[PDB]
Amino acid sequence: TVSMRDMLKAGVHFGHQTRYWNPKMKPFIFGARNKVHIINLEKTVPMFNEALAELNKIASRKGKILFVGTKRAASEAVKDAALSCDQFFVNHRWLGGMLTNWKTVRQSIKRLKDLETQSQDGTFDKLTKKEALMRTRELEKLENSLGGIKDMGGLPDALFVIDADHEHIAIKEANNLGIPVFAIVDTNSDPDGVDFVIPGNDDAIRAVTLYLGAVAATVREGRSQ
Amino acid sequence: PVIKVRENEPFDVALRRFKRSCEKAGVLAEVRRREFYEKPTTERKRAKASAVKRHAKKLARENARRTRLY
Amino acid sequence: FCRFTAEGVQEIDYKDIATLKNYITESGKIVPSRITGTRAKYQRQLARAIKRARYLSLLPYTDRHQ
Amino acid sequence: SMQDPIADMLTRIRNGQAANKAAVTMPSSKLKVAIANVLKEEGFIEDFKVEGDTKPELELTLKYFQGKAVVESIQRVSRPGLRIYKRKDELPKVMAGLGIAVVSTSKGVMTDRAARQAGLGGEIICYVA
Amino acid sequence: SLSTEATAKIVSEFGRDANDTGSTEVQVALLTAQINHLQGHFAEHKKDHHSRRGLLRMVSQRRKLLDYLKRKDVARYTQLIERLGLRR
Amino acid sequence: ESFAQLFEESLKEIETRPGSIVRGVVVAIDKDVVLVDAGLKSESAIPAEQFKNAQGELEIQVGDEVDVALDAVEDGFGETLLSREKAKRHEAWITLEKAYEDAETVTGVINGKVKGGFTVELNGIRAFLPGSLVDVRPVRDTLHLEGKELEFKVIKLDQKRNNVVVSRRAVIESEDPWVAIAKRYPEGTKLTGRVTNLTDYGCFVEIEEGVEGLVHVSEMDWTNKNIHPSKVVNVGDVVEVMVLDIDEERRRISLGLKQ
Amino acid sequence: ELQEKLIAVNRVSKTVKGGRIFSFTALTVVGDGNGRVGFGYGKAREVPAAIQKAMEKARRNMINVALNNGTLQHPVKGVHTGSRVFMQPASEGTGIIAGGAMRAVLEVAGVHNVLAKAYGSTNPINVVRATIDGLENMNSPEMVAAKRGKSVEEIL
RNA sequence: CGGCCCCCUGGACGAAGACUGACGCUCAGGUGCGAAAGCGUGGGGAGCAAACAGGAUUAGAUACCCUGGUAGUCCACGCCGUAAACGAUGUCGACUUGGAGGUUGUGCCCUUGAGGCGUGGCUUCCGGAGCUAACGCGUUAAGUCGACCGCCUGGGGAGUAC
Repeated sequence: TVSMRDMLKAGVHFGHQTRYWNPKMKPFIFGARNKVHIINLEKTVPMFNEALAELNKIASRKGKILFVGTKRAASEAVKDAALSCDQFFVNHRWLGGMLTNWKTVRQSIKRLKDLETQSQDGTFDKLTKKEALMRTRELEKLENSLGGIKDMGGLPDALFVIDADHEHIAIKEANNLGIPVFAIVDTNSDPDGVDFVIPGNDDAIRAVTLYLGAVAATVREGRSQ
Repeated sequence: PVIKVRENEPFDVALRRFKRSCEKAGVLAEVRRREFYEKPTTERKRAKASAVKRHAKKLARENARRTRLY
Repeated sequence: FCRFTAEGVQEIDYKDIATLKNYITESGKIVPSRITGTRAKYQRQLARAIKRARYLSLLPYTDRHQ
Repeated sequence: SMQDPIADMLTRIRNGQAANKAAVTMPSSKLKVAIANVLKEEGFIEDFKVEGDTKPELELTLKYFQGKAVVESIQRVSRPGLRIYKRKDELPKVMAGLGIAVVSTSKGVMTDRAARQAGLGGEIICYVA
Repeated sequence: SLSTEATAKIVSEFGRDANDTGSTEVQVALLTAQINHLQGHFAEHKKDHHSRRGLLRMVSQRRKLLDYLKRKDVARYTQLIERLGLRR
Repeated sequence: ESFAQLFEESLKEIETRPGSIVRGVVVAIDKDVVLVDAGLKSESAIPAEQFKNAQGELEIQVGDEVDVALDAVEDGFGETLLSREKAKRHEAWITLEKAYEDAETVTGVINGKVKGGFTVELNGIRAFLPGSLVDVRPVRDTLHLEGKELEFKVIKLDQKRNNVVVSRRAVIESEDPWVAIAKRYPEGTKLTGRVTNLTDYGCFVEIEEGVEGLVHVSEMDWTNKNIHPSKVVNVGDVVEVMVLDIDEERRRISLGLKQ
Repeated sequence: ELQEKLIAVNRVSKTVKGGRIFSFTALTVVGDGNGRVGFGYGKAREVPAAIQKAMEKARRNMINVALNNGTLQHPVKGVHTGSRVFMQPASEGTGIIAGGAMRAVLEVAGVHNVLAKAYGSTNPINVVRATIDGLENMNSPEMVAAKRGKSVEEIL
């Protein structure tokens, strides 16, 4: 679906510097221009397409997708992507054992929900100023952490990831439980934990956005189906 | 560290210059080193140990730096 | 940033006193290869040259001596 | 010094399997070639290809099923230090028949089962599983 | 070490082709000459142990070569040992 | 296919290493960080201070194109050296243009000599030149109306280390660093030098054709010890510095900044 | 349907400012009497709790083992840390000839007939692990055929 | 093994070619080299310094500290044959992901510049798979193998007695 030219324009073909590479990414690498590794778009594209297809399929059976990206450059974008296809996301720091330790995190989620309710639906007001402030702070904290996953209910049936090396904890968790992983994997990253590897530039913003958008579209399509 | 006071130069300035020169020479340090006999082994050990320390400072710390403190 | 690599000299000359004088201290000492940035191979040669000069009283062993 | 070429070859093969190498090249020898052929027949490698005139290079092409390697184990048995010769009744069964034992007999190098069928034993080269 | 000219001369004499140089016999001759040369040195310098190691090694090599020659071709070996005056 | 191989050598052909090809489009602005994309592996974290012109406020919105620089790749994550140096090459080209007709004409206005040559400033940048260059004769711009308008006629340039002394008024008129290290020597010759890296004891301003200066921590200001040089000056900025000391032997020119 | 055997329970200590804090480790193993086996190692201040924890652990992260009838498919070695273990398939009637922790794992796995020696260390936790490894690695005839690009009759 | 110079001299590495044609690897006994101290004979003796002497310190101080100070350290020729003689890791060969250096060659390239792209030798650090009781080792293995040798079999008694 996503063309090669577009990818090139975005800056998918660019990778990291040669000294920071992983030799498990040697198949997906093409060459090294100006001492910086170039990802092979001929090998990338089909894989990407396959991944997209898989995602679509998942969506079709009413699968829950989780969008992970805690880089802070593409935190805004990932959330947007998630919301477009009304799916869940973790745009700020992944809580260690979010999925493996769901049952504890489910309590946190509940608490957050309660807080939200108190804030909005109650309309009681009349609260001690320090206490109120504290409550507000707590709410903020919760929202930041678990805003995207509050309506997830259980565990997701697939896990889309913007960087494998950065979100290794998440990936690891997904492997322990057996959730399918769809990781964007730059040359420095490790592809071994990832099920459906996508060789591409995690760092560049435009590229990331592109990666998101197609995925979102596919999810939407699946839903429609 | 031979020095000559320039025409219309302050005393203090001259002194400072002299001190600087001395520092550059590493004369005091040298003297300190030759106060007592260092066994060859000891000398070796210090040199290697120092080198190791330097290496540690350079690389490990750099690695640490990549990650933010707060 | 070595001089001798750029010049492309085959061997450093003890007679070439001026050149040597750039690599010797105000106190007479030979200057480290960290500071000058001389290449290792050349540095040794330079040192040797300096030593030779000192033997021939072309360069001084030290500032104080007389 | 190089003392056991077959052993070396085996080792190379093992390393290839470990490291997920597609093909493994080495200096060719007749015995080695025979061994390779046997392996191919028994289905532990994809294909072997000798190439060269003066100093020819045997190139095996290793096999991988469902990610992992095919040659699970591969040991020399006879070795220059200590030779092993078996009579047709004393011929082994590698992995209770699931693996193979390359055995050099008077009628050429063959798998243990083949040797048994023939009705002859010999020098036991290697177990492969 | 052995001077170039001397080496060349040695090669020419013992070597069949004179371009050959690597002939066993030639090699032996070369070794032998070197050994002879070093004898003088070592008479003078008895404590030069490091140098003597090299000499020893050379001698060993020569011996090995001789042995090799013997098994291969006896007559040639005999001739060689007549020429050089090697007791064995 | 070989579509991609050919596309790779094509994209090699349509970029170069320095800040030469004005290619990065400014794709997000936020104070205090600009960011472009010149067809590199990542986006630059640009300062705002490489892009405000001569009075302090920004000049370029979204889509605008300046080249940056290169030859340094990956400090962890990111891509460039700053585009402002880019600009230096353009300045060099204009200075070079003189050679063609033996006269580069702009405006040069030089009020005074930090180190023996009036300072001339062209557009945003200000440069320092040797003392003769400011005036054609012995006219001296001290009697001229302050920060006067002429041009610059070049008197002297040092060709390696970048010091250019230029000719105000009089329109009618028309190994290597260390042997002869006596030019900026004599006691206090002021220099204009860009700082490079501040090593918590130092600042490392070093400009004059392959040398190293320190301005370590003791002067820097008029407080001694509590100063921490990163707070007090900058990173990458051309400043007031002069020599105070040269050892041509243990190459330590020890500059100062309290002057 | 699942059978679960607590192999060992061991008291372990942690020294603190006051004195010694004691705790209990429970090593259990569970299986369905067919291929599926899983050991669990649980820890708690009281024994029963620890045991429960171990059981819970066991029940998740199980592992499948190809069993030719009541016995193994071929002799198999398994190692882990000190404990190196040999186990050999055996004729119907012979029973589980194996010692200690090793026996328990076998029993749950639904091997009925084995000849099994534990060389090296016999530290229950390690030895059970070793046994598990051995079981896991053990390939079937069908599997081998699949691997090699042959039929089952070609392999025999 | 360390100032500089000369004379005699051993090894290593690279570059191409040319030649020899398995001549190789390992090695019980055997032979040699083997820090420091130590011994013998003859020289030498500045500094340093076992022993020794005095002064302190101390409950004592046959030590640490101070002031002196002789063997010895230095040279010649002999002997001794041991050291945490350590990488606590036998030698030789083959094979198995990477990164950052150092040093010393060498091929090409507009050396347009201190550079660019390789290719050899030796070497420091980090780390992957794998290995390991763990610590760690990790293409210079403690990984995967082969050849030969050396050595271990609870602590003490004892590397002692005869």
